[PDB]
Amino acid sequence: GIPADNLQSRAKASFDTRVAAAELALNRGVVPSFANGEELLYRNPDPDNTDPSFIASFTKGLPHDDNGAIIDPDDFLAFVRAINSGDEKEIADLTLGPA
Amino acid sequence: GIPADNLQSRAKASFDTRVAAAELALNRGVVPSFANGEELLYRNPDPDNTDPSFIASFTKGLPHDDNGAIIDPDDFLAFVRAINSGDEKEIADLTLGPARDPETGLPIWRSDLANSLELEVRGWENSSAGLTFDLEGPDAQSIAMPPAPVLTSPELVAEIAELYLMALGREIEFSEFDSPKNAEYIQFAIDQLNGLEWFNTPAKLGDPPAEIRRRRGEVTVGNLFRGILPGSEVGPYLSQYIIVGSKQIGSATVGNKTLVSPNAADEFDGEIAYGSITISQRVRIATPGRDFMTDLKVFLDVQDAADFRGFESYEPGARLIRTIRDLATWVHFDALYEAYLNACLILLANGVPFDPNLPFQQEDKLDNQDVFVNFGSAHVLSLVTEVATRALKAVWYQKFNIHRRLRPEATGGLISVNKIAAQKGESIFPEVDLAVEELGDILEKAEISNRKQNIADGDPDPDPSFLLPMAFAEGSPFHPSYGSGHAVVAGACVTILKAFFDSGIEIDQVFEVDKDEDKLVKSSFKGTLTVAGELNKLADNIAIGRNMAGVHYFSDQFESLLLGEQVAIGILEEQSLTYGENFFFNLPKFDGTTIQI
Amino acid sequence: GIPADNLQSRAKASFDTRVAAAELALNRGVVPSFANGEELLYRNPDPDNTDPSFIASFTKGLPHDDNGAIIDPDDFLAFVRAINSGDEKEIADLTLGPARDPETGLPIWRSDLANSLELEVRGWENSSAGLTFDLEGPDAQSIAMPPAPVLTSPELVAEIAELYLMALGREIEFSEFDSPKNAEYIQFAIDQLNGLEWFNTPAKLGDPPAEIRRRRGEVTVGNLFRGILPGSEVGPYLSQYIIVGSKQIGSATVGNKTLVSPNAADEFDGEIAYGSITISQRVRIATPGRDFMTDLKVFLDVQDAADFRGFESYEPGARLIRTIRDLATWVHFDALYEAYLNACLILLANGVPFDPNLPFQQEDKLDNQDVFVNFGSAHVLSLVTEVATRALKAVWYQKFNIHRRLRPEATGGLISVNKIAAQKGESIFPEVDLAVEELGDILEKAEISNRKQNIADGDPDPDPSFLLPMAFAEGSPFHPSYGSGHAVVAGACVTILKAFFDSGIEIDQVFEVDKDEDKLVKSSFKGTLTVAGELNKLADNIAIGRNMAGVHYFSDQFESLLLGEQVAIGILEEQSLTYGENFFFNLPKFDGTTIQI
Amino acid sequence: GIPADNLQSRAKASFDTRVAAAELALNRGVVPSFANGEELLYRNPDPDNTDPSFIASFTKGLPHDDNGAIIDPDDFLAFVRAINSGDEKEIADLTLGPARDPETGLPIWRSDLANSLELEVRGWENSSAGLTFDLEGPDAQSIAMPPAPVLTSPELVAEIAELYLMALGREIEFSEFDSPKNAEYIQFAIDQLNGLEWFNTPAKLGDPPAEIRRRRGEVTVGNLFRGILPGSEVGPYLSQYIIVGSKQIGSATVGNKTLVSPNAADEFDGEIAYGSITISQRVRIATPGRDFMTDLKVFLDVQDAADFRGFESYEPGARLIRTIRDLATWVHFDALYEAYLNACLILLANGVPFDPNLPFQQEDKLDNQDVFVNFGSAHVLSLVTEVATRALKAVWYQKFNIHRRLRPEATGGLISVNKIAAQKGESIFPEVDLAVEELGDILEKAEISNRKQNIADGDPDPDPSFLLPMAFAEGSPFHPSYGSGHAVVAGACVTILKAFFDSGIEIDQVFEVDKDEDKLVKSSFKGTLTVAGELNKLADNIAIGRNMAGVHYFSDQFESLLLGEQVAIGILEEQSLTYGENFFFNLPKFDGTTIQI
Amino acid sequence: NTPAKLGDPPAEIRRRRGEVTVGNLFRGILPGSEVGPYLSQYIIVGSKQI
Ligand SMILES: [Br-]
Ligand SMILES: [Br-]
Ligand SMILES: [Br-]
Ligand SMILES: [Br-]
Ligand SMILES: [Br-]
Ligand SMILES: [Br-]
Ligand SMILES: [Br-]
Ligand SMILES: [Br-]
Ligand SMILES: [Br-]
Ligand SMILES: [Br-]
Ligand SMILES: [Br-]
Ligand SMILES: [Br-]
Ligand SMILES: [Br-]
Ligand SMILES: [Br-]
Ligand SMILES: [Ca+2]
Ligand SMILES: [Ca+2]
Ligand SMILES: [Ca+2]
Ligand code: NA
Ligand code: NA
Ligand code: NA
Ligand code: NA
Ligand code: NA
Repeated sequence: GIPADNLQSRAKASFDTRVAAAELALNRGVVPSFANGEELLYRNPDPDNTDPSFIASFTKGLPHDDNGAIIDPDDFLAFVRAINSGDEKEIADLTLGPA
Repeated sequence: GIPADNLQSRAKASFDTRVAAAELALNRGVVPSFANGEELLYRNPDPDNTDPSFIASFTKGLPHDDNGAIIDPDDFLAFVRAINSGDEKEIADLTLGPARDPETGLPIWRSDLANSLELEVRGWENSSAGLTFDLEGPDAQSIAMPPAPVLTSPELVAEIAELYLMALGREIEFSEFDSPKNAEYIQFAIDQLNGLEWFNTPAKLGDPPAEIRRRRGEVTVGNLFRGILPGSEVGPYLSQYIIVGSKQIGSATVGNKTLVSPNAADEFDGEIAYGSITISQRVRIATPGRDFMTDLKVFLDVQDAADFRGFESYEPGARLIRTIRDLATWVHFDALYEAYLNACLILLANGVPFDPNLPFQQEDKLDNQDVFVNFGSAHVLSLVTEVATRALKAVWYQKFNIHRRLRPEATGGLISVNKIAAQKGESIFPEVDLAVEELGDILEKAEISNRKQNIADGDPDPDPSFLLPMAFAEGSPFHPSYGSGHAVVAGACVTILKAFFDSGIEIDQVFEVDKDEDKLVKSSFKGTLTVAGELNKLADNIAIGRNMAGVHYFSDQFESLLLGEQVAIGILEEQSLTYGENFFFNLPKFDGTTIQI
Repeated sequence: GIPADNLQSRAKASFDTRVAAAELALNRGVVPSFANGEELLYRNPDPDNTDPSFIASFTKGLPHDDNGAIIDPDDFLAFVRAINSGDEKEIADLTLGPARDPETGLPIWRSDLANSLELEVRGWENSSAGLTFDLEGPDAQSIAMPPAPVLTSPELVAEIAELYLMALGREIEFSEFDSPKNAEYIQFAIDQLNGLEWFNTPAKLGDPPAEIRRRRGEVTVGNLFRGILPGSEVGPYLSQYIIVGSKQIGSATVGNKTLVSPNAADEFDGEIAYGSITISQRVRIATPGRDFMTDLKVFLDVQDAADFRGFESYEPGARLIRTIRDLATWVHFDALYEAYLNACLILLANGVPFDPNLPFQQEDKLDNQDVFVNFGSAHVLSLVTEVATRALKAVWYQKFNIHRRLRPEATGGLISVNKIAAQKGESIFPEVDLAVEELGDILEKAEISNRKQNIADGDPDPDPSFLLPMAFAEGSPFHPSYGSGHAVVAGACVTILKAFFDSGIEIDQVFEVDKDEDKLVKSSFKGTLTVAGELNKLADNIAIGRNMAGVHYFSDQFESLLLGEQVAIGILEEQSLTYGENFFFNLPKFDGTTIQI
Repeated sequence: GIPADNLQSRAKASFDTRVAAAELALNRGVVPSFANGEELLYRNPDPDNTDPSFIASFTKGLPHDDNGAIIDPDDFLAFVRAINSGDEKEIADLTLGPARDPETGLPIWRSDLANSLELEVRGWENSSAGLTFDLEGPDAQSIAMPPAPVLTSPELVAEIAELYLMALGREIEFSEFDSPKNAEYIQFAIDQLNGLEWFNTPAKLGDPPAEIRRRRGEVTVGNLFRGILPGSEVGPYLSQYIIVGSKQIGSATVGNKTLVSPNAADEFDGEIAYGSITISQRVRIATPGRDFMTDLKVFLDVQDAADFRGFESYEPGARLIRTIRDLATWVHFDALYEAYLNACLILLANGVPFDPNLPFQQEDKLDNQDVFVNFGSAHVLSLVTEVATRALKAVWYQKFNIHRRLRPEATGGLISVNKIAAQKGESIFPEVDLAVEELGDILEKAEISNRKQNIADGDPDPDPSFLLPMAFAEGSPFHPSYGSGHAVVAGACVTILKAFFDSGIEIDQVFEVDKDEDKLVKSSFKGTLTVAGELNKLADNIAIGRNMAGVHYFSDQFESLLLGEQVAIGILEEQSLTYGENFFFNLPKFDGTTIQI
Repeated sequence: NTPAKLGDPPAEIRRRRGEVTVGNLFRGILPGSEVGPYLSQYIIVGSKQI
């Protein structure tokens, strides 16, 4: 018999087209993103303090000291957790602005 | 063990999200689309000829006889085959334009004008776009528009009457609908329409539900030439979003301080703040009183694909939309979603709140979160524009693959040829006998108007012509009448905006264009308009603008608006699967109900 | 309806999680591994012979001729087949060791020493472990090490020169690299290496990227015999984690009260608190100046599988690592992940914080949660150890199934045989002509050193020998050179520790071993070291320790470190699917970039 | 055609292997876990109060009243909700610690000591680790521990009696259990336990099978304070692997020659050869006779989360485990799998053969293959450590999500409060009336002991206290009693070692700690010990060490050992799919049967 | 004033800039940006009109 394709319904063709596009995107694979290493490199200069300073990270909105360094490293660490979660309550629980 | 979900890779979650949206679309199911039965109904009148005539189908581009009927039924049957196939070679094999000279290859036109301009043919605009799939939203073919009115129906007589009255009223200023100087013509229009069964008699039980929904009642100065979307019939004819400018850069509230733009007055002189630059609402001015396709030979050449695009003249300058013709000019060249993007820019500049059921809309001291890419300006700017092509594919399927309804110019051609023949005691195109019989007074006015045009165009003693005068030299675009690209995009785009903004916000000050000068004036309207009402009115303005140009009928526009609303709703529903936040869009639909998506 | 997820049984969620991790690993794809082309390049010099010689391949255990070339190429070809099959019978059918005595059944060795001990053969160590699958992490065969340096390359000449200089420098104390008494030898080493193209000329555009990454420049006292991981070249040679002890039980802060261990000083005398017991950093002391396999007959016996394991002598007692030889002793017997478990125990005892991007790392008054099984001490103690065998399977695949690179002792054997033959006007092993030509000054020192050793071993007038002296009586383990088990495990384990701890924490006080006594002293280093830097340096210490013993080349170690880092990263990525918490590991990689997993 | 298998890519084979292991785990099915019914049984005694009291549940950290009962039942109900959810915000929203001062935020403690130290709170240790999945082994929730003993049961009376006798015997030396100087106390302990129904009456048909398996009979000096794993009741109390050192580097057989380490005597003085360095078996010495939480206010502060960790004092130096207290100190700080890794290192150093059913265990002249990454030292070193966290997740699910059994200190608190109230003719905590009634003689000794402690701690005339004296200042860890992290890891790790080694090997020389000096002496034991028996005894030593500290009951330990054995067996079974070789592990189980995996 | 060196990250090599001139001052490096006037025609010119 002569090799052939078959028709299907328009609705199934539309579905299959959308899946085929999703499959094309999936089959591209993914690549990691690497940061420049500063976030945990730079440290609070206080000798009795084991915290990063986050001075080279975006911390606009978190409360800063008179030098422009964030006051509480937990504020930035919580901001990072909220970034990765997206949860609205978690976002609303962050510290924004000064006293 | 405690019931649980499992994580998977981000890439698999993205894939599964996309498949889930496709599955959602598939599981809506599909509906058929039914045509009105005219395509094989009307037959060649010659006794020895069996063939359909296709006189009520869009055949612009196929070669026509001296009466406006296609010469060879195979040309239309081949066109329909090409529409359903989409194959480029098959399209290129069609017959387009009139007979060509064998030696030179030139198309030989009927009109001295078309021959003297050495016009070539123009071709169909994406005659198979209705085959194209899309990565989002309802597939073009999954949804339907109902059968178009038939040429013998009260609805069509009413529609074509309305279009002739719009054509003959093109120099009327919106702000002067109720003025003494226009009373004779305005009352004539109102009385003529009120004399027609469609408007003066209600639908009856058992009529098609689509007819019941779109049927209009008593014509008044307040509803003359208006649409029927909720909001369009309240307040001034033109939406605020097509005449007003916006708040300008430099006007702001900063804490407890109010700053005022040095350019603040521009808001009330039709300037939209467009980023840091501006859009002017003032439209180019087509030559008053100049209409087209009023001569039968020129008309037939246009029906035979003569490319008259770009032939209009204009007066210098620009003005806020003033006359019916100006709204026709506006919709001749508007860039797709232009009206709605412009409304969106006004709403954004004016600080109109987004829909409060979206996330993060509270003061930032409460939610710690402002909006931009999702649920803010960038999001609505992309969404309002992206729906347009999805809506177009759906209406293209209705236009070409289902209904193939003739454009109003072609109906006017049948009417003119019929009436001219009847005056010599001959019956041609009896399909439009009812329209000819009922619209005598209007057609007499068109005859006088056309004679003046034909004289102006250089014919000192023209043959009588009852053609529908066109605002555009080329008449309609090169695609069928039902539905409309403009109206489907209007329906989709204003659906997006009503959902995205808090569209129950009331408008503070209502303007109209001044009767005497090219400026805005405070309206005397006493009442409240809302953002949603003015967006619906904007959609009706763009859609009816096409009717005022002579290129669509009322039913094309209304049914297209509903189709676009469906497309936008389906896109919002499928996109709902892509977000992690807890929210929905509140959408007030054209039917007065609300859907939460 | 509102989009949703559904629950399923815990058992199905566990299954689906494991499959999702397998799918993540599969979807990484795989890469090929390319060998350097030597295996079929070098040919038996016999004119009437169409066989490869396999002289640059690991053939330890197969019977060799008096020059160190295998006698029968089929023995190696069968070994390769058995490596790829893994079948136990096929392995047992291989030829291992030399001809045996009919009466006693014992191997007949070349050396009086091996015969007098009646040594038996030792066999290959899991020659098919590279076929083994694993329930977690990248499959052994999915990743690659690049082609090894070839015997004719500037890179190899540089590597083998370095190993001879390390062997001849085994009695130099780390603390005295810059001391006047060592200046003649240290400057000789530096000048000899700076005289070699690899170190004195940069890579050129178009060279393999792996060569560009691992190529070294000017040799200095500050970088002599060091690795190139970031951190290894700053501060003292030895990582703090291989010489310092830890805080001891009884030192603690309880609210505002400080308690001090009665044995607090043990921290500064090399005692790690290991639970409530201790680990001593003091290493057993191999007899100074005694090296092995400096006689050709003993060398060939070892190449023919003679089992000299356990033959070394030691001085009484133990000391903090003092000499180059002591670091070789350290890596002769270390238990797998030992160095890194010990570092982890120091970090835990000293209270170094965990990575702050893990959950629950705040004061408990804020988060109500302390850490142990997840994100605390128990978690890191299992993770640092479990990665080791996954890393070993990957490097075993490279060692046996891909590259089969000869160990440094075998390269030293080719050099010695070549040079001895050349002195009699014969060419043997021209493949190493460049090394012989360029390393004359070093080889002259080795010749003198070997004569002294051979005399000490009881030969009053030994033949000249230019063999690379081995720190271990048996020389290398019974598996190929490229890569290294020690270095791959180092790479995987320090990757875990840098990710799990806050490895940006700075070291407060830096120590070194005293020049005069077996004790720690404060370093004169002026600068800042970090936990990550000192963990990288620890990895480089264990890896280069193998080189200083004579059993690996620089490239084996560096490329193995990179392979181990990939194995640990993959395990962390796959394990990320098993947790419900919102967190990630921040990992500073060997290339200076950070990955968040 | 001949039936056949087909090859597929390596990557697909790896994927399919991992899925097959997940399928194997899934197809084992799951079992439910049943609690003992106490959680909603015991009610608030106040007549006008309906609520459960939760007095028999772990509530350490929640605020307690002056009797040790939680103040607000919602605090425990919320804790249970957070345990089952794992959400970090929900955990951080719990109530932890006592009421805080509104102005300063300080927790206000009951005890002058806690206030003077300015102690803060400590939080629960991974209260939702029982939700975590794992890439290998039985899922945490797939397996079960049986209901814990109830406070009114003969079993619990016996358990708590035993713990008080251990506490009061903390200064007894293991080597002097049968010494005249200890006869009065040892005979008191034996007679007191033999006076209790649990020990003096057998189980009866129809009792739960778990009770039948773990029930103990007549107490003797030979079984006093011992476990019941096979091997634990034969020979000296302490496993050889927690007191002996190992063969040292330099002791070796090389062909026909025996070499002797210059450090050989270190084997018999508690030094394990740890690679080329050493571990000392000598434990830090907690201050003799100093116990904790003997004062009710300090006890309640600890129940209210006061962080006393690190408060102990120590004598200088270290010694081989000598007294009951020393075993408690050993298990206070041991690093996870420490005991078992140390046993593994002894077995490796001593050359104990691997299980002979593994591949390649013959002399290499026969099999041409030595072992390392698979079936050799590196393999067992990773396997013994990796099982620990998988076992912990399983026991954490039992601890927090299922049973939430109160720790022994809390039972001692109920007993003390009850007895004090009964002396004033009031009934408080009648749930422990049986224990109070039966353990009078023991409680009188505790009262005297506690008064001396309370005087030493600075209270010149303390209130009577019958609290269970704790070896640790903070008492138990911040997680429930049933099961035990130490015991589950012991069960998993010794299961691995018994399977991996030839654990029927008999021990040649048996040692104990000398009665007079800190040294080993040859035991007088006449009989044979095996590696398996001494590994089981090691597990029982670590597990009972926790009981001797006051932080677990007998049933917690035994049931945890069984749970760990299941986890290790499941990991071995799933890993069996990853190898190409023909072999199995022979595992002698705790029940005396053998499984071949 | 110094070029990238062999072994530098490829992303650095691609985006590294050389000698500054009036012709490239404050410009980007997309192809086309460094030829002709600073501002694109599309941000200053109008279009053909109706
Ligand atoms: Br369909
Ligand atoms: Br694809
Ligand atoms: Br992914
Ligand atoms: Br669906
Ligand atoms: Br359109
Ligand atoms: Br809807
Ligand atoms: Br289940
Ligand atoms: Br994946
Ligand atoms: Br290794
Ligand atoms: Br990576
Ligand atoms: Br593959
Ligand atoms: Br199965
Ligand atoms: Br534990
Ligand atoms: Br079993
Ligand atoms: Ca907001
Ligand atoms: Ca915490
Ligand atoms: Ca063997
Ligand atoms: Na705007
Ligand atoms: Na609305
Ligand atoms: Na770090
Ligand atoms: Na050992
Ligand atoms: Na056994």
